[PDB]
Amino acid sequence: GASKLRAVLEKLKLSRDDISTAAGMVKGVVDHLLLRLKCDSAFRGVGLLNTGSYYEHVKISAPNEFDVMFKLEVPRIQLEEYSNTRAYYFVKFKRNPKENPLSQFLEGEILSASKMLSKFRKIIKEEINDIKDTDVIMKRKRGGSPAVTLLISEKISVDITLALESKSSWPASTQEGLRIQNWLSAKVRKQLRLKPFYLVPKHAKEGNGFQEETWRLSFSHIEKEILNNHGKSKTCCENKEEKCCRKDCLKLMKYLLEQLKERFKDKKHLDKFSSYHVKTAFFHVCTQNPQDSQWDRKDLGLCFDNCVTYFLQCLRTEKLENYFIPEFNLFSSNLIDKRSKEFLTKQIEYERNNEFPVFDE
Ligand SMILES: CCCc1cc(=O)n2nc(NCc3cc(-c4ccncc4)ccc3Cl)nc2[nH]1
Ligand SMILES: [Zn+2]
Repeated sequence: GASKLRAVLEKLKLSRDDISTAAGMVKGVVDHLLLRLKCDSAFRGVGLLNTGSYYEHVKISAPNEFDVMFKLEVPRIQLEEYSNTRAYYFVKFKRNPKENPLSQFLEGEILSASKMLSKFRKIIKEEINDIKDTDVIMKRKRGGSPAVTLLISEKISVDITLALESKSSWPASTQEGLRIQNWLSAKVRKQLRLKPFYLVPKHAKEGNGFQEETWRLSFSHIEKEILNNHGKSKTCCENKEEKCCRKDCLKLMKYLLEQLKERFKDKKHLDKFSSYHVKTAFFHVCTQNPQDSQWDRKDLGLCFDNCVTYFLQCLRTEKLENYFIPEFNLFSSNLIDKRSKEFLTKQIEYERNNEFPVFDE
């Protein structure tokens, strides 16, 4: 229970404090790459997404695996939804009397993620080789991923993702999403929806089996802003008497899935689940339990159980709405077959019934 879950959280804290030297190395490589990329005519306006914060850790049990997002603003973007999939869009340009450098990535009237990533990757590979103050290598592209992956010092890996930034209003598919009014208030929802949105290249293994040049909506800056300002109280987690366990529960949900994917990495059944699914379910639980008193630190075990049982319910009913785009069902059988969700249900039920053996040291 709570005492065991606390021990888990404490062990993961230890490894995070150690990797600050690794973060220093990552930041040094990323800053060199941005300086070089900004010299290119097509990537002139590239920059860090979450400029203050280099890097996230997608995988909490892999402290030496870093994730960084670059953003590239494209003004006057014209988006064309793909086959009413709600999440995937062709990117087109508006009126064309002025041509600009990004047109070198056009395929017809459509902005090609392939072409853009090819030049992106080529510049990084060149510049990585021209670095000599630290040993960094570029890893070969895996069949699906659009990310550029660097390996630093034999054990630090960095996934770099290039996102397009649009400063216009969010696409209409988001209009009924981000249902935070009863938790964080309607005016915070309005404020958040005034920020830009992002488009990222999709995986090859992602989508309808074609290699169409569609882009996927991305709201990772919104996820980050909410987690850093997450209470109903404006002073949640800013004093002794207002320490909640929201972030802890999310960490534990991520770690649960990571451990189970590892325990079963021989089989194929868990390959389609990722932190994305656990994060989505967590945010729904925050919507469902908006009071800070529902997240008291003393109740860590009960709050974590709440997150687990909600996730189990989503698996069993095969319904998990995207937090921003409610019509997109992460758990549709078009995306994950029923037997895979049934298998994960079985494993999470086993863990819950046995006080989570997959956690203990
Ligand atoms: C705060 C809740 C978690 C969250 C963070 C975030 O950054 N985003 N970004 C979107 N964009 C919409 C979208 C994304 C994907 C997707 C497919 C594959 N790998 C990732 C994402 C599939 C369908 C849809 Cl509709 N959703 C989210 N949720
Ligand atoms: Zn808090």
